[PDB]
Amino acid sequence: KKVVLGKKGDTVELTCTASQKKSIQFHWKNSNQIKILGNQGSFLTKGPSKLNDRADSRRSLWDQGNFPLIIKNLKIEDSDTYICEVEDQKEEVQLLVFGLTANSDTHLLQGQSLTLTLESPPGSSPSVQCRSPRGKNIQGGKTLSVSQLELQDSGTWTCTVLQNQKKVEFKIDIVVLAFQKASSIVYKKEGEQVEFSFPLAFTVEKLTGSGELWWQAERASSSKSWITFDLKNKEVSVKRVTQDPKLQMGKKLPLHLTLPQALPQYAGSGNLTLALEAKTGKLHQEVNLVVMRATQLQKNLTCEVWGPTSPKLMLSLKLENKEAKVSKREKAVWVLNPEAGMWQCLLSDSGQVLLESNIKVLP
Repeated sequence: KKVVLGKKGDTVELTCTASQKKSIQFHWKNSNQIKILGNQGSFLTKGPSKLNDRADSRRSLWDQGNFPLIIKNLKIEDSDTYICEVEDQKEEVQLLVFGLTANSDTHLLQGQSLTLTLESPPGSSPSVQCRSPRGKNIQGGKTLSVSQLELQDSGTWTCTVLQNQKKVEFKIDIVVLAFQKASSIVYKKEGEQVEFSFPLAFTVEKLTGSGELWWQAERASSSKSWITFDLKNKEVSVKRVTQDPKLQMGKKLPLHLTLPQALPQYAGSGNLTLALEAKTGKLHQEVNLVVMRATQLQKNLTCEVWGPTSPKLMLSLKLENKEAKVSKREKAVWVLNPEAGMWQCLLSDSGQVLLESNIKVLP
């Protein structure tokens, strides 16, 4: 018969009319033959039933035949078969409520799984299809949880509680705190003042964040090298540490790990780990720096590219004028005996030029 679904604490309207359309007697009673609410002229009445003061009918709509049932603050335990005994007939209506919920709530950072358990009348079965704000029609049973949340899954989902040829949608909000880049990479040359940048997505919240960047300098296993920073709103500040090079950091939220001069030993990988809270987690985003050094020994020259280079790349040295004075696949090529010209050292891969460092020859 009439199988209408509802949401916890939400409300729902049970229909009930009939022909004759005039203000006539009617009475809503549940399968327990208890009278939810009834009438006696304009005077609307209710019953001893647990539903009591949360049930209501529209007296205005009464004149037009409806003897509607409005249940406010939906108690899960409202799931029953109500009957609207109108003028010589009975309307059977089963109202099955539901309640989609995530327990892992407040301040979700990356990865930290999301769980969606469901409430339902003891004896009926739901199915949940949680459509994401972006893609993935993730679905499950009386429970379905999202694995490790990745940025783009931030927003407003739309899980659907299917039950019967009826279905009830649910709007749960899930925002993933977290970076807008995986492996940032900067190609510079012995000297060029290096800059780095890793952005987020605004947010507020109380006492919330600090971490640090770790670096694996090439060859210089001399690790434990780092810089530590504490953040609060659009305020950032180095906790302490740095040392080694003169890395400067900003006072402003859009973080700029600055490297005064791109000296050769400052090449390698790095992980910038961020970790805030309310209900913590720790973000990560990769960092890498390469350096090129074009320098003529004496009357003879050489150039070299340090850092994270690919075994796919090439290096080349030519005097610009003419073609390849020396082409190769490595990080320390040499060109003995150069001729006058403003020479260009070239680092690439496939074709598009990566690193370019100019230098002249004398005689």
